[PDB]
Amino acid sequence: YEPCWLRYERKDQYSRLRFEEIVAKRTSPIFQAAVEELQKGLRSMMEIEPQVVQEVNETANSIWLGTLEDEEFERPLEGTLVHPEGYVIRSDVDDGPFRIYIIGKTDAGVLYGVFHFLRLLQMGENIAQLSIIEQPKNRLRMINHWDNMDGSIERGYAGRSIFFVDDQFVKQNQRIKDYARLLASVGINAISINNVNVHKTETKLITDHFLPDVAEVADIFRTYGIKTFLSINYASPIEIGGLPTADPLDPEVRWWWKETAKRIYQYIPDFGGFVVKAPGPFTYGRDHAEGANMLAEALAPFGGLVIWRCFVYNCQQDWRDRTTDRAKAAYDHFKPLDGQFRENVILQIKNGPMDFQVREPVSPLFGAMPKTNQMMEVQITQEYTGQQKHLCFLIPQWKEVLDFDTYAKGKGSEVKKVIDGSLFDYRYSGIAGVSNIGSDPNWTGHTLAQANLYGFGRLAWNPDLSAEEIANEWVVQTFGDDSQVVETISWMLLSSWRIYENYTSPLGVGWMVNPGHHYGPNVDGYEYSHWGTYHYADRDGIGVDRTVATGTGYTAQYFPENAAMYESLDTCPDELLLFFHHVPYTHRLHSGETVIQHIYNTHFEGVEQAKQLRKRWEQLKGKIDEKRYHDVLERLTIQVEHAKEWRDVINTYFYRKSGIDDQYGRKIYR
Amino acid sequence: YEPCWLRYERKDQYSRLRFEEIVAKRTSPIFQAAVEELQKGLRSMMEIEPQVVQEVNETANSIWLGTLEDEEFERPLEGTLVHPEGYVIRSDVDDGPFRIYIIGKTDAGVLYGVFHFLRLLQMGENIAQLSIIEQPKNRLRMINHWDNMDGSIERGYAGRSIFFVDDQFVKQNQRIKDYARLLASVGINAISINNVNVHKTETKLITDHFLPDVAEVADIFRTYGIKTFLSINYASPIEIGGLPTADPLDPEVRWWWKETAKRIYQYIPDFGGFVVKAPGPFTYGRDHAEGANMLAEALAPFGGLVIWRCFVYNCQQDWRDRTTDRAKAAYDHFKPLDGQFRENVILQIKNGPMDFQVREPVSPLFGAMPKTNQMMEVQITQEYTGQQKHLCFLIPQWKEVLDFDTYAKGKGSEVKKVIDGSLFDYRYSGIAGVSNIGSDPNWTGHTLAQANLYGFGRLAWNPDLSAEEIANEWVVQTFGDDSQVVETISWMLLSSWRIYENYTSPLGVGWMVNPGHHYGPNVDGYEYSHWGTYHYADRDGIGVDRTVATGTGYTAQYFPENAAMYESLDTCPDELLLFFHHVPYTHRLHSGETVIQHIYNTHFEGVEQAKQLRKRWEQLKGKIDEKRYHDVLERLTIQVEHAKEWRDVINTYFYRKSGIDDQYGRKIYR
Repeated sequence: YEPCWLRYERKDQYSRLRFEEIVAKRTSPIFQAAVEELQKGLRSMMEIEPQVVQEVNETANSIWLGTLEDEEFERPLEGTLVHPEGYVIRSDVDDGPFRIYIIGKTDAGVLYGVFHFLRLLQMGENIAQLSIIEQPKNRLRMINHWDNMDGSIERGYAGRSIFFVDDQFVKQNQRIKDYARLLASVGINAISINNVNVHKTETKLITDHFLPDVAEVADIFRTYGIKTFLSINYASPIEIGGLPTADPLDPEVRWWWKETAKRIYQYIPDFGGFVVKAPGPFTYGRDHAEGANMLAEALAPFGGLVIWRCFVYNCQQDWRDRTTDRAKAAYDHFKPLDGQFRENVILQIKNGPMDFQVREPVSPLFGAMPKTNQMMEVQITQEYTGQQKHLCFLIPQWKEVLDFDTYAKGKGSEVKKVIDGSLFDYRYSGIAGVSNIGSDPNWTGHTLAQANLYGFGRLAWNPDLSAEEIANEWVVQTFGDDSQVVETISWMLLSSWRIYENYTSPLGVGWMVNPGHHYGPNVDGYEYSHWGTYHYADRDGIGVDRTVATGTGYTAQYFPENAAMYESLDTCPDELLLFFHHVPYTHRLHSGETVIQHIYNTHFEGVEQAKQLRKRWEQLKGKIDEKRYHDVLERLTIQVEHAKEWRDVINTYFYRKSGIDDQYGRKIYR
Repeated sequence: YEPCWLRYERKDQYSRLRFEEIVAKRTSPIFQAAVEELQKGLRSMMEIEPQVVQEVNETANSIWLGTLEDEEFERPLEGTLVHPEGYVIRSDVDDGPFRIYIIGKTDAGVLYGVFHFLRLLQMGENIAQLSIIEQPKNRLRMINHWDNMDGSIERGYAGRSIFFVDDQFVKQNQRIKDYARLLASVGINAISINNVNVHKTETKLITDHFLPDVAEVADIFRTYGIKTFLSINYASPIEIGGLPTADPLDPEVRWWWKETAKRIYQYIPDFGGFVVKAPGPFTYGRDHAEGANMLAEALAPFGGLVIWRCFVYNCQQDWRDRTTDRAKAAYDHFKPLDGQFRENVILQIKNGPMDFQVREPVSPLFGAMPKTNQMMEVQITQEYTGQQKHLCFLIPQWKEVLDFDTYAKGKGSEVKKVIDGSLFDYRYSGIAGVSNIGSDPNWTGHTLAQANLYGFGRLAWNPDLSAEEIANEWVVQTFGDDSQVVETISWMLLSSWRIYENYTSPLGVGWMVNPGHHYGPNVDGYEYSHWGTYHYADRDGIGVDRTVATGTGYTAQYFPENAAMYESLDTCPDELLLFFHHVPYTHRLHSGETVIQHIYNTHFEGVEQAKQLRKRWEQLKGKIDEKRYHDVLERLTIQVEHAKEWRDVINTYFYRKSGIDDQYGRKIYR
């Protein structure tokens, strides 16, 4: 498999460093991982093999690794560190030997500092006078795996599970170690290794039969500062506990979970906790607080956390009833429960109120629960964004969500401030991303999708990083510093999401995908289903009326500033118009386009743009190794051909329904 | 499991017969099966146990079983028998002991005669003066199973396979024997036990590893006059033969199949042959004649037959191209090959040119290949006709197909005359039906679906039987002779197909089903797919233009009389209008309804009719055992609720597209 962004490509003779020793003040597993990474990077890039020592040699050029407590003289900069995972990197200002100090608040801080130092070297930065201080914004920077133990991965487009096979754990762990290195390099500090939809075999991950293996995996992740979590089956008491119910208020059920927690911590002392998708609490007339709190109480004595997913809605909605709105479900179910959740419970909410569509407005829940920890869930695997066949760099979208001002406490109440816990002083909060990896040699199916995993980690560490700099870092580390290569791949990445949205669902209405696998155009795919995902297109217009005045009243879930913006047909942003209003095809957008012509325009032009992505990539031939050049070219060609299908299906569907021809007379099949 | 129509319900004291002996002139396995059936029927119904003897006792009331060669005095009636499976049943005209003679041309004839005699008793017919002669019209009266060896049944809605489980054959064969009795009772004389889509394990049914088991099953069917067939994987030479190709012209491939045939016949001397769905012949640039003839040559020395399915079409068609027509594919691919097929090859063609839709015009291939054996394939399992949740007695539809005059040789060239071989003097021909059975206790999922299997056999024996008499026979044997019960269930059966069509796809255009499982409404489900199943509905009209004048030219595949009827917008029957013409919603049908109002009418009224089916059944409570009463009631309620979904989805889709309201102001959801 590929090293992804940790290539540590050999430098030319004019870009090397002179170091004789690495001073490791600690011998903990995390320090060993940090030292090993430093040795690997310096050897591959610099062709040097500094000796690892435990005390500084005042006359040797060295890289010093330690925590504040290991310092001889604690300087002001590192003295300002408050976050456990924070660190400082600074070059000694003396005129003698060259010394680089990597000072972490804790061991994990040293590890992240080493990765940062190595990132600087891969990017060819001048490290003669460094003065860096970094502290992560989000406490939880997590990855959710949807891997099944039979090897399949739900919504996995990059191969099979690297964790399981034949209802067992894989015997080889070398790839898990390399995966841990990739995650740690971008600051990811938490991971749930199994599908949130817990099946028969997976339910047993919390039993003695599989805990030894879970512990072996946790041991590897622990060395890289990563806490391990398990997704659980709420009905476990029944399925494997032999109890007659799973009711969270049943005494025996409560005790069963306490005993289960105790058992897990005997194998994994620093177990992170449970990720829960939920026989469930409502099966017994209990609410989410009662259901989550029961699990929270079981984990409390051990410091474990309960990550309760808010992806709850009536999966049996009637398309006939336009008064019911799936988009309102999450808020209506959890908002009223604010303040009733135990302190170690974190509500995990998707970026949008529906289901990871190419574009969805921000979930109203963010900013609405001052007394309840919250963390956002984003999807790295491209379920509705191309399935790694189409290129789609998700970082720009995630920044739009993170930078969305909820106005919960007036201007300056961005989503990022909600989930980083600063706005409401949340004890536990952060962000989680659904893994896009698999057994494929390139890990992500589409070589360029590696940028989404890298980018997720970067944003999790600091949401303020620009999409531009994240793309630049990833391209340089993965493909080198040739200015043409960097500018071209960066442009491809930065423009990809808009290009894909252009030829898929219009103006934020979402969906229009084939049911089941969710890949490809099918305008009415779920239009008459019971999933609550409708566009209501007819011969005169299209869109969901989510207004308070005449619609579902969904706009009222936002604070006044945003509620008013979406409520008004005139101020509602074009990009989300059809998610909030039902309008005639002739309605004029802010862009000046009628709604119907906008549909035609973006679909015809989106294909043209996809062809440009391919053309620009082809111009890089000779500057990229043949293997990756062809791997990506193959996918770009697949993208162009499928984009044509998206364009024609959508254009024809709307021509057949609206009867309005393309303004420019471009080809729409009858 | 249920005895279905072979209930042999105990008669009252005033409806019995007096018999002391059963004279069995032969001891062959088929004769033993016939005698055993007679003993079972007479004991259960009459409460008598006649002694089985081999010579007539001139003073005893007896039932005589034998072939012409066993007769002491061959009377004129039986003397006219020419078909091997034919028989005569006649009461002796003497004034002494009562004697019933069941005379068959061959042993199988005696078996079918015994079932006929027993059918007369179940129906309470007066047998004092019988004079019956029966000869089947179709040489092949076959059942195709789509069972997989893992237990699943493709498009199976009546439970799992009764033949396989865990990639093995079931150990218990008692149910197979009872199944054979059911099939033989209605004259079915051939069966293919495995799915036409042959997977990995199933490919091995033609190898020594599974042949012993196949032989055990064949032994059971043989006792009931049923020949056994296997569906084969055309690529077997590669998958299990170790050869580098499956090319029918490759010498080694040809020899491999010859050796395979030889091996099979060593286990099953009377093996029927292969059913083939086809790496295939076209994979090597060979045509269907070359591909089928190679297999035919392998089976020829043993008397085996090759049943070559004509379900061939470009499963990668472009919806954009309205010049290509999937409906024309079968005819265009096989018509030109007429006269190039070996004599033991039979082309199996579906009743329609598409894929078992509720209504399709007759496949043009019937009547178009004078020099090629043909047999029709019908689908008993209700894939697109309700999946045994909705009631749908298929006999009326099959009669419409069988009675369709192709005019191949002028008036009187009905499809039934094509497949019974009389029109073109086919050596081997007939009809095959895709099994609707499964492990469910009632065999068919829907108790009343038992009528479809029964009815298939009756029509296979004699296509001239009316739907009314077939329904009457089935109801009486299955539910008794209460006049209310008979009239009610017969009415339900006879009206079911039209009722289901009423709320599904309109005017013969077909489809409008959910993709994948094919159950339920989804007007645009496959509308933009590559399967060639389109209705082309837009804001102005709907339908496929299959005319020669302006369309695909599909009408030209029929002989002049029918081609002209469909070609003209004015003469084309309403029931198939949208299959042949693209028309405006305002187009006036022969019924006087505009096309759009017809859609609304049949969908609103179809639901009303479904409610009536349920109401009529409820009125029979107390006259049917509680178990079956509730089993059927449960399904009828499921039908009514789903019918409402079909009605509303289709009505709303067309209101949204046409903008034309229901003439009567009935409820159409916006």
